Amino acid sequence: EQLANARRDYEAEIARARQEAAKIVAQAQERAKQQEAEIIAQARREAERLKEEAR
Amino acid sequence: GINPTLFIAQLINFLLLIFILRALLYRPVMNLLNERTRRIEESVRDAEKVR
Repeated sequence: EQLANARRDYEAEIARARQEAAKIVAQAQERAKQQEAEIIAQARREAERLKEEAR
Repeated sequence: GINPTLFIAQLINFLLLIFILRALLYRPVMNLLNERTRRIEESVRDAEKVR
């Protein structure tokens, strides 16, 4: 059983590597969107405060 | 003192039984071969599966 299913285990390992190859990109893209939104919002609030202070 | 025919009768029957057992020994030989082949296959399969 183990020797016969070792081929299936190797195929499943390759499939898991392939699945992780895209999940790594997707999670990083989600974090990118979150961080960019946070930075943009903070700097826009800073810009509004700077406009008032400059007035 | 000793029966000449008794010795021949014992010898022929013993030779026939030994000849049958030699053929029958291939059956015990195959049983022992299966018993040893279980461990023979395991000795390679365990390491191969671990690697």
